[PDB]
Amino acid sequence: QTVFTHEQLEAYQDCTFFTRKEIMRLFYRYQDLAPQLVPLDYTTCPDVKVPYELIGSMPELKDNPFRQRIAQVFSEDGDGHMTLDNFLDMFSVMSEMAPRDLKAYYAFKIYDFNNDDYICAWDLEQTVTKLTRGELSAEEVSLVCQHVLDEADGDHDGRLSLEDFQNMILRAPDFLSTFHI
Amino acid sequence: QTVFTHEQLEAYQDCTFFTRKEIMRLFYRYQDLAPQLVPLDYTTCPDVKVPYELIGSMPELKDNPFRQRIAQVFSEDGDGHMTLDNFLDMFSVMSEMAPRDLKAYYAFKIYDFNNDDYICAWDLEQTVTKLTRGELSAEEVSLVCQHVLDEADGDHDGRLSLEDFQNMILRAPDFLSTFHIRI
Ligand SMILES: [Ca+2]
Ligand SMILES: [Ca+2]
Ligand SMILES: [Ca+2]
Ligand SMILES: [Ca+2]
Ligand SMILES: [Ca+2]
Ligand SMILES: [Ca+2]
Ligand SMILES: [Ca+2]
Ligand SMILES: [Ca+2]
Ligand SMILES: [Ca+2]
Ligand SMILES: [Ca+2]
Ligand SMILES: [Ca+2]
Repeated sequence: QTVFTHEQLEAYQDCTFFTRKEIMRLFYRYQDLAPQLVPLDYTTCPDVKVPYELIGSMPELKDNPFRQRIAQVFSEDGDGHMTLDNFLDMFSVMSEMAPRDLKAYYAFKIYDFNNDDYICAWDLEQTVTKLTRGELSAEEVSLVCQHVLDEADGDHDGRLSLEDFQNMILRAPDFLSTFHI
Repeated sequence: QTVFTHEQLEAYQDCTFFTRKEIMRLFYRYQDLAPQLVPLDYTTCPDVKVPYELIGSMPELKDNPFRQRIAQVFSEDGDGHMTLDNFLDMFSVMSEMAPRDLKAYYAFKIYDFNNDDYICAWDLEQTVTKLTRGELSAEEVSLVCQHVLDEADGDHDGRLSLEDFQNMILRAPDFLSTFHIRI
């Protein structure tokens, strides 16, 4: 391994859910996104960002309806252009090892399309339309979002706080997760 | 390849979601588990089971908290010891090609631990405890199970029918589905 110093690999393992072997694999994925831009020596702490377009188009994200928001939220400046640090943070949260309540924390940030710390009916409608791939009628999307609010809006102000949202997820385990390899 | 007749491979391609070639390669995986137990000629339909202990050690299952229940449900006799047909059926349902409505049916079967056709509060507790993998306290699991029942139990008999379970899954979006990305 000639990319990082021992210390900086220990730090990545300390601040993500990944093993050293996983950090190395993901580094090479990141470098391969923009091979004429990303250097192969990170021991000098280069300041490098891969443009959003080359992140969102990667195989693991290109079909995710929230790829732009995901990259924005994890990017250093909120514009989707990502350092290696940002990239590893993103995939650490997306990994199998991340607790569900932690995924729910970042999902809130991603679905809060206007970054006002609430998921309102408009944020919900955008989210549900995206999640459902545009196959529901705008009229039916709106009705689904009404249902979610009636269930989860604990203080009846018509919108979901972070706590509203995380507790909704907590009460809804992923019963179909068993039947996947 | 002298493992199967043309008609056997056609029947497997029909009933599973796999191609003939994928069936052959799944056979290699089954035979690999117990290579002096599983014969190479299946044209006579030999009666052979691979023990649960070998099934549950597969990578597809060894880290799945429900591996015992999965093997039990797909096994011919409910003990986790699997014929080739059981093995193919299991992988077919677990495959990406399997419709979500079919995965939901088998999820219900697996979570119905005592096979009495309902998910009661005890089944649900065992299920949610396994799905949350220690992330929740026992107290939190109980509170979640009571909520799940209260919201999904259509006829308020205190248990989930297959209809109740199906409607629950259909009722709301998986808000975290877009946050499971392996690399
Ligand atoms: Ca390439
Ligand atoms: Ca908002
Ligand atoms: Ca609220
Ligand atoms: Ca078929
Ligand atoms: Ca072997
Ligand atoms: Ca039962
Ligand atoms: Ca699990
Ligand atoms: Ca009730
Ligand atoms: Ca309700
Ligand atoms: Ca019921
Ligand atoms: Ca009652």
